Amino acid sequence: RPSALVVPVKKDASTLQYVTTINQRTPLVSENLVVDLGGRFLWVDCDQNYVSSTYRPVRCRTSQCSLSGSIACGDCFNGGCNNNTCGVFPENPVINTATGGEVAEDVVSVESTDGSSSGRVVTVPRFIFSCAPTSLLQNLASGVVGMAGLGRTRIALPSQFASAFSFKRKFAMCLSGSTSSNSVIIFGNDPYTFLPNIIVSDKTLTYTPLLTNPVSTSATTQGEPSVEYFIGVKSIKINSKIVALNTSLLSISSAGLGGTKISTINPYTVLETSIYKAVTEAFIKESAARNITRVASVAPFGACFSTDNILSTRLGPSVPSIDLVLQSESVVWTITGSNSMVYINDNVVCLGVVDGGSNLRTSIVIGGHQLEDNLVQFDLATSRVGFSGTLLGSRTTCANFNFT
Amino acid sequence: SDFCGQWDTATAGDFTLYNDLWGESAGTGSQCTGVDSYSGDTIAWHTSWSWSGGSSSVKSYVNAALTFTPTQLNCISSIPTTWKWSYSGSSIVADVAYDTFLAETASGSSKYEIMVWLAALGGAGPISSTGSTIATPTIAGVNWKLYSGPNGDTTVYSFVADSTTESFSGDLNDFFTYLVDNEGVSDELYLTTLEAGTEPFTGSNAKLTVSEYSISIE
Repeated sequence: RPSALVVPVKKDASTLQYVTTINQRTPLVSENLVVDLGGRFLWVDCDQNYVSSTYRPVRCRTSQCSLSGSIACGDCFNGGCNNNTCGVFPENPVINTATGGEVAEDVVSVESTDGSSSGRVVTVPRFIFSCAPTSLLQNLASGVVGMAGLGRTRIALPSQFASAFSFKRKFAMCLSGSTSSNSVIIFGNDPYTFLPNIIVSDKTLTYTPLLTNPVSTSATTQGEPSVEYFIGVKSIKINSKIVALNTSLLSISSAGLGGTKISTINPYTVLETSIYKAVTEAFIKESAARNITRVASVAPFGACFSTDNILSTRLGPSVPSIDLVLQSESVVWTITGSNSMVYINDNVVCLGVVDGGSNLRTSIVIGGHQLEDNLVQFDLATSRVGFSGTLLGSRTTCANFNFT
Repeated sequence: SDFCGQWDTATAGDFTLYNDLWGESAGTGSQCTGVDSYSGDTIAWHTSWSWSGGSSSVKSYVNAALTFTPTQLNCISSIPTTWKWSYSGSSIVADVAYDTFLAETASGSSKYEIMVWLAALGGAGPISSTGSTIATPTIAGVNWKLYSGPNGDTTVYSFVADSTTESFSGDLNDFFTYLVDNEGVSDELYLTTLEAGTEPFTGSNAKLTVSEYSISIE
């Protein structure tokens, strides 16, 4: 019995998507998969190059078909139909699309962990996942065959492993900016150790409630909630000074508009025009206040700046920090420059927050770059999010796990 | 005889010398460290490196660290220190600092980090709330600039020299005593770590030659 599990992740350079690797099929093959933190399941391309002797269709009106979230039953191919075939709707969120999909079981194998190094390989003989057509791989990192869903369902990696191996329904995940080395996600229990000697545990992380959006943004089920991860930002501070925003937008409504969610599909943090204006203006305002000047706006970014008085620090460049103040005034997701800024070249630094129009379903969406080098723990059982802060502050990185 | 591994180490007298390339994943390049001379509470060494990429991200913290027992500030009479070094190489962005840590137990994770920067080269700078000095003290025969900032659940206090100090000598305890008297650090806290090292970001054909370094706890 393993206490936990560890998969590698790595940043694809073209797309800025986070890519992970599990083992699937008999004989085992290594599958690259795009990480979708919000996703509802593992779905893999099931074309003629999917050869396995341990694949099984999941039948409708079976225990495993209810678990999947399958609302319908049965299939009509073309030239006739099939009675009950456990159809679902695998989603590519990069291209806002959903094709139809058939639930199935096959062998999945990953590495176990004691939380400090790579353990012996362990296996889920009948791991439940979704087939999909090659077309749902549109605009996904080269080499990948599907998408790793980490959302809040029974059959998505974290709860399905949790269930398979009988450990706590939780996973930490530590994204990196490197296309170079391996980052990691760790399914199961704490404490996570990052070389040389940096221990991260539930005693160490900051905890905010994990909130449930009662209506789904995931807009493909009637009166079915979002399986995504939203947290409760009360205000934004830019170096001790509250930015003037509509605080009503921060709160999730009756219809499921507004609020803050975390995602791994968005490489930079999407800000609604109202919040975007205020955050950007104030960030510029304060940056000039320590003699950091504005330069041309490089794509895809709003604000960009000279590296002339930009001092290098351990925590990034010497720019004001953005503090997202959560449920209390003493609980804050701090964002230093390593998490806010993005080097274009030697001489220009841009702010890594993009504008997302108006009438977007969610007011704030925390993105990949702002997640990079933070240990972020999702506890589904007790409905909370714990976070480490910039791991650079302790002189480690998300790429310092002893992975093999 | 040197070492070039990410976690390669060396023990010499009172010290452990650390290559500690913790941010090598943030950039492209090389770093090699080695002992030149040691005896007891004194050491000599060098780290040659070239790093490019990640102009924001620290690639390593090559440091010599003293081996001692966690000790309360109110028991420390003096921490005598001598440091002489030289840096060759082009486009060097890096610092050279004493680096220490204060906990409330002789074991618990740290509450204060206190640094004394003998050099800030090519853009290097300390953690800061405002970006401005909180004091400009004169301590141990050097005019310093003091900054302060949050790091997780740790206040970081950094004393930076007004100009690059290739030769330094004095009582490092003074820096603690000053913080205890002027910034409300508890004299009861344990000193857990004492490290003198260099953190580079980017540069070419660099070499930090530490010609002598010596530190003690009395």
